Amino acid sequence: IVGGKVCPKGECPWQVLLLVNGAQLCGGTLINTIWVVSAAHCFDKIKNWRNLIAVLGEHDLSEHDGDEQSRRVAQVIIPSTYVPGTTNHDIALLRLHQPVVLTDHVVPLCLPERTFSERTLAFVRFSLVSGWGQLLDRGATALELMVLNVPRLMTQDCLQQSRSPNITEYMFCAGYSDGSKDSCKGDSGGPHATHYRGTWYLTGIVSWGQGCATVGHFGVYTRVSQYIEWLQKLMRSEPRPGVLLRAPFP
Amino acid sequence: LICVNENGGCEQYCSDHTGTKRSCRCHEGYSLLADGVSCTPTVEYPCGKIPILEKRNA
Ligand SMILES: CCOc1cc([C@@H](Nc2ccc3c(N)nccc3c2)C(=O)N2CCC[C@@H]2c2ccccc2)ccc1OC(C)C
Ligand SMILES: [Ca+2]
Ligand SMILES: [Cl-]
Ligand SMILES: [Cl-]
Ligand SMILES: [Cl-]
Repeated sequence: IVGGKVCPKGECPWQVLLLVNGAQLCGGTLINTIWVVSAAHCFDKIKNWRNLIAVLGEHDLSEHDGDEQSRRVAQVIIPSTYVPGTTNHDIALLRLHQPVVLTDHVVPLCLPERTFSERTLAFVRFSLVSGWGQLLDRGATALELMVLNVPRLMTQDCLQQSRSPNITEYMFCAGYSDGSKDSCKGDSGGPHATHYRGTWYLTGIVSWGQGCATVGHFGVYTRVSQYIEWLQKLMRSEPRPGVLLRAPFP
Repeated sequence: LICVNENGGCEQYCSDHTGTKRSCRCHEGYSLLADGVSCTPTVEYPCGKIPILEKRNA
């Protein structure tokens, strides 16, 4: 995250850190005690599906404070329409091997209904994006969880205000074209969270962009409203052997 | 009231029904108040609420 601030410990309680062999991979969002939403592209280069770990309640990567909860990732579910090394349909649903325990520091973000998200949340101007990604383009990643308030654009406006892949109906733009403020690659998979009347909801996933906080370019986020029924159906399904699952979309 | 305008007056989710009818609903871990619009938590850790801030106003 470029141009944000430290998320005070406990104020981003849905944030997930994904690790592979102890190394930071991506962010994600807790939506229930066993389910995490992240980005499909986080998984394009995974060799051993069995060393993926999700951490909840993380804040400062330099220390252990006893609020962290680590779980193995039992299932990574990606829509059939996602093609590795391309941008569209950039979403993954992760099943943890055992539930996390909800605490002051570990709380799910609400997965909204489709209609509510399309008719109401999509018009809330500002939303928060968070992660342990790069603090600067070509810079080090953050040790403390960072958060940034970003404004959402209508896609026609994003295209006009920008100066490369299509921005599809499964995506939306948010952020700033002046190079000051953005999410960046190490924030991939993390939440774009939208407040409405006292409650926060999942509206986007950190997905792609040009460089990092690059002048002339906004961040691109997966439009989670397109996937609500796909996610809900999968959350009612039994687990299957083998970590990766490709599931039909729609 | 129709759900496309002002969220139907609902705090959370809204369904249109045949007639000038609307029903609000709440996410799991919440229940709908007698106003027909407001949602109140039913569990300790409802989704989308920040415990350290909800207690900073409790
Ligand atoms: C769908 C993801 O597609 C892409 C993803 C990315 C990058 N993630 C982001 C996320 C948010 C960004 C933002 N808000 N502002 C600025 C830049 C941002 C970069 C990423 O994850 N990369 C790049 C280096 C390796 C790793 C990767 C990328 C892809 C796959 C695996 C790992 C960059 C280009 C991509 O597509 C091109 C075509 C624009
Ligand atoms: Ca820590
Ligand atoms: Cl099933
Ligand atoms: Cl496997
Ligand atoms: Cl309670």
